[PDB]
Order: sequence, then C-alpha cells, then structure tokens
Amino acid sequence: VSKIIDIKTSIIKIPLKRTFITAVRSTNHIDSLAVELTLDNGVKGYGVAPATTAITGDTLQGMQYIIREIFAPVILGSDLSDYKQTLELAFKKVMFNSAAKMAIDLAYHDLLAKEQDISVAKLLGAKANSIVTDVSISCGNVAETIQNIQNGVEANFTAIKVKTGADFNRDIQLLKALDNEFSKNIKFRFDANQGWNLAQTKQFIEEINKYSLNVEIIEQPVKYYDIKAMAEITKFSNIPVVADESVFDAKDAERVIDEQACNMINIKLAKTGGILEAQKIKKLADSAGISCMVGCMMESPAGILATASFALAEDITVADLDPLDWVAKDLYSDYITFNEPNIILKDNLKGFGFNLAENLYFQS
Amino acid sequence: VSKIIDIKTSIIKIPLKRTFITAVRSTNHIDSLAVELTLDNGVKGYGVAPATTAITGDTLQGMQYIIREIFAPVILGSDLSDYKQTLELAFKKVMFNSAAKMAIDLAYHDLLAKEQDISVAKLLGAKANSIVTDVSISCGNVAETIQNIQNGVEANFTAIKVKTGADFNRDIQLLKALDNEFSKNIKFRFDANQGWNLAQTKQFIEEINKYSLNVEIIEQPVKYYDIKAMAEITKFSNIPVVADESVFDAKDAERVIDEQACNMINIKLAKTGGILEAQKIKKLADSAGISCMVGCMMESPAGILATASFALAEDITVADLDPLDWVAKDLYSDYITFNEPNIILKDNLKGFGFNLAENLYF
Repeated sequence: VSKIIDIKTSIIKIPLKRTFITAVRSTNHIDSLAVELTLDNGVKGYGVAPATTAITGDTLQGMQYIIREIFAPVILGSDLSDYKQTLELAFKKVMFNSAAKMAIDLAYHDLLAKEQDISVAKLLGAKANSIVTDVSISCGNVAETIQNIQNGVEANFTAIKVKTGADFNRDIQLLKALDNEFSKNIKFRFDANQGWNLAQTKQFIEEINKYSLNVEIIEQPVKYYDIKAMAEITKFSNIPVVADESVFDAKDAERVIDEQACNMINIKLAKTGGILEAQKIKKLADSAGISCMVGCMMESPAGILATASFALAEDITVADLDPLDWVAKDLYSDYITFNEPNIILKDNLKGFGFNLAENLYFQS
Repeated sequence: VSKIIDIKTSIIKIPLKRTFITAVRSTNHIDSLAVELTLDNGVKGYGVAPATTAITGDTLQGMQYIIREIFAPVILGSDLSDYKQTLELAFKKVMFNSAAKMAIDLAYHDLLAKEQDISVAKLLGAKANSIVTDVSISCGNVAETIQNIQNGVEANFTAIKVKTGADFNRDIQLLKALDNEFSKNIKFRFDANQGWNLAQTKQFIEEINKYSLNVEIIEQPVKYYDIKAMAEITKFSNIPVVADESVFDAKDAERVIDEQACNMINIKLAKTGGILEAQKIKKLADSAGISCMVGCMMESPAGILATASFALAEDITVADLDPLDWVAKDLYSDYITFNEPNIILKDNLKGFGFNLAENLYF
C-alpha cells in the first residue's frame, strides 16, 4: 500500500521553431504546468498539461492554485489504489479547467505504471509502439502556406493538416493552389477551428469537389455549440466530419452521438481532463460506430507521449500529434524517436519516462 | 474621445456572519477580484466578481492573469465608445472564466455611467430603485433548517429559498415539517443544486402536492447537462422549473428554449460574464415567453448592486440576492439600503457608487 505524501509543481516554457497560427490564435511558445506526486516509498509520478486559455480556459496560475489548494488536500494522504475515487471527488470541486485535471490524471497513471515496473502504454494495454502523425500548417497567405506544406513533405509527412477558418476567401483560393502543387499521395485534413459558418462550410466542401484532392477529414468547421449546423454538415458532406471543440468529455460525446453531429471525434487529454475520461469517450464512440482520432493543443512533448500511449492502447491510428515538429528534438529524445512522420515510443521506460526533475525545480 | 489608459486589480476577501453550505460546498468567506479601469480624463470605474471555482471554474489567480495579460493589451489605448467591439475582441481570447469577464464588463458599465454623471441602473434604463429578495437557507438537518427559516421569517423575509439535494430523505421529510410550521403567506423556492436524479425530482414534486404549501419554483433539480431530464421535469411539474447551471450564456438559453427545458431562467452576472451577455439572454427569453429571475454566487455586495441594477432595468422582479444578509451592513451601506427583504439603491450615486479606496489606496 503506497500513499501520496507530496504534490509539487513547476512551470515549463518552450519556444516554437516557427509561428503557429489558427483561426483562434497566434503564438511562438508553449506554457505548461508539470505536477509531481510523491509516494511514501519515494517513487515520483508526473503529468504535464498546456495552458491554452482560448480553448480550454486554463491558465498556469489557475492550474497551480487548483492543483495545490483544491486537489491537493483531497489527494494527500490517500492510497494510490484509491485513485479513481480520489480523482472523482477532487474533480467535482472544480468546473472546467480540464488541463489542470489532465496534469493530475497523468501523474497518477505514471505512478500506477511505475509501481508495476512497466510503461504507461503497457499498463493501458498497448501492443504497438508506433503511431503516424500529420504535420499541421499555420494560417497565412497562399504562397507561404504552399511553402510550409512543401517543407512538411520534404520532412517526410504525407498527411497534412491545413488550418483554415481565419480568412474564408483565402481558404477557397488555397484549394486551387493545393490541386496544382500536390499529388494524391498527400492526404489533406482541413481544420477551421470553428471559423466558418454553415453556408461557407458547404461551399468549401462543394469547392473541394471541383478539384482532385485526397481529403481525409473536415474538422470542427463551425462553432463548438452549433450542434445543429454540425449535424447538417455531417449529413451533407461526403468527407468525414470531425468534432473537436464540440466534444471535451463523455457527456459532450453523448450529445454529438445523439444528434448525429459528426462522423469522428478528436479526443484530446487537455479537453478530457486526462486518460480516465478519454477512455469513457472511446467506449461511447465504439458503441455508436463513431470513429476516434487523437489530437492535442500546441503543447509539450510530454503531453504528446501520454496521448500516443493512450491511442496505442485504444487502437486509435489517426493522429494529429505534430508539436514535436515545432520544438527542439532534445525536448523529446529521452522518450520518443520521431522518424517523421512516425512517433515511436522508446523501449523499457518505467511510467511515461518523461525525465522532468533533471531540468525542472518542483515546489509545493 | 475618452480612452482607457490603466487597469488595476485587487483581491478582496470578506467574512460571512454564518456558514454557507449547499449540495456544492461549505464556506465562511467570499473571495472576489476587483478591477479598476482608468480613462485618460481621470474617470475610474470598477467591477467586482466572485471566484466560485466549483460553479464557474474561476479562480482569483486565473482571473488576475487573464485580466492583466490577456484582456489588458486589447483594452489599453482603446476608445470607451468602442466598448462592445473591445469586449468582443477581448473575450474571444478566453474560453470560460466567466467571472473574469464579469469584472471587466461591470467596470466598463461603471465608466459609461460615470461619463454621463448617472448611476449604472439609470444608464441601463431603470427608473425603479427597489427589488425584493428571498433569503436562502443552508443545507442542514430538519430541526436546524426549520430554525434557520424561522430566523428569516422573523427577519421579515416572506420568500424562502430552501437548499436541497444533499440528502434526499431529509428533503422529503422536511416538507412535512414545513407544512406543519408554516402558512401560505410564506412562499418557498427549492434549489437542489443539481443534487437529484429524475426519479427523486418527480417524487419531491408529488410529495409537495400532499401538503398545503405555497411553492413558487423548483430550481435546477438535475445535472446542468441533462437537458432531456429538465424538459421532462418541466412538462411533468405543476410548479415552475428554473434553469440555473443549465444556462450560463445566450447560446445556453437558446438550447433550453429550443428543448423546452425550463419555465424560467436564473440569470447571474458571474455566469454570463457581465451585463452585455445577460441582456442577450433576457431578449431571447422574452421572445420565447420564458420568464427570468436574477441570482448570484455567494458574492460581494458590489456584485449584488450590479445585479439589482440590471434586474431593475430589465423588469425582472424575482430575485435570490441574499448575500447582503450574510455580511456586515457597513460593507454596503454607502450604496445600498437593505430593509429586509428590500434591496434599495441609494439616491444619486454615480456609476455603481462603490470604490476601492480602502483596498487599493489604504
């Protein structure tokens, strides 16, 4: 019987190699909070979550307070084997702030795996160690956008996630350029980040039909709450429609399933508040015959490893896991081999294998 | 034209006279963040919002960061007259954190009113100065609860909000005790804070009908997201059903209107992110023939004043505004006369009429 006797955090700031721009925001960096749980046997578990305030509403400052002043009193002194009960009772005290919850759920999984002397991926039941990711391309003018895609293709990515929804006229013009520049061995994924209205979405889909493109998904074309439009688009489209911001948790998944509002759900740990809730979504989706992909915020490689581990355990093969491509290799090379576009888990790691304490000063 | 050239924040904590406890939480104090906006003509304006993390997810520390580092760059240097656009631009950078938005929205309205040398209530179109509130009663054992109610009645409240949803057997037994101790001059409002399932809700409603009791509303009996159950309870019930946690913003209001999931919406500024979004809810409800009441978190008298101002401007007469009853009179006596159960705005205040001098400058 191991008990959690300490909880500490540290902020992590990472610079991006190039500017990330979506319909929602623009950034050159990632802000994350790491949490450390210490067992009474000295073993330490870790989780890392992004603060993407425009999407999940999380802030580093809110996460720190929640974890150290709200969750901590519930967790401290509790048995590791009571994790499900502990997380349920702790999470009930906080509405939203899903990324804060992600950090805690991940640290618990790290502990659970380490206590069994296995990786988290293995704990969750993964067989495979490799998942393929697209690379995503910032909003920008057509010329710049074609250049970024060529860079991705030269880097060995054949699945390309094209951000749209910032400028609809630009989005339409871009299709022409794509059709001219790339073959059908390149697979496109469009993600509007809610930036289109219903009419524009249908128009974009009709426009795709005018060219010869390999298009795999249309992701979150409209506002997260316009489930009626999502259903209409899903019925209209010959291309699978993906819900992202429309689905954070299991009850969101129930709603989109009930309303036939997508063909596929993009599961993200920063939205679900960690692995436990993501598992519940996957079960619901499976029962409903809805497929799942995994995705992320522009977030640290640690979140990517955790997400890859989950996907491998759940037989999820469609992934937008690209942040590794936006940051320095040394940030992930302790735990991941990225042979683009393949994210490969390194062998024989205990827990996730993040190796955070070496570079970060944790404080209670 | 006036431009906003400075933004400051301050944390304010206030003690409660007695313990507030619901199905949600238990507390002896209020945590608030206040924001001050300064125009380049010297006029300052203020808004104050609660951090009730279990409900809106807001934290003091989160609100502080959001206002200083996210909202401030958008607001600073902007024209006051552009406020609708400025707030739209600012709020699109932040999901949730509605109480942080409330603080900023209120400070803008304080400025707007002060620029016209009038109260915010007057700015919003209010004429009347007074609104009746219930008093709310903490969860407790039956005997405890009867005593708290008697205290309220003795204090002159005739509308009583009874918190339920923590212990269902207690809730059911309590009805017998109410029917025994009280006549129909006392009107009850039950708020389960989501604590009941569908079966329990129908049972409580049937139980009510076994007695002689004046029952005005049943509030948020089930989970905020179970709209199907809300719609079923609404159809089943002979008592008006109120959506609280099911409606934060206008798009939430559209959903409950579309699904016929309530008879009435409880509008709170801490959920709406301030007055502009609250006005949009009111317009939608009006169009759908859905009534509105106003409500609050357990929050500062400044928030209560802002909410009373909105209600008076919107012809909303049903209110659960009680926190004034939970704090020392000298906190609010400058801008409000609470002669129970009447919340009455003082004459000739400019803007809201509260200031931060003790917090910021002393």
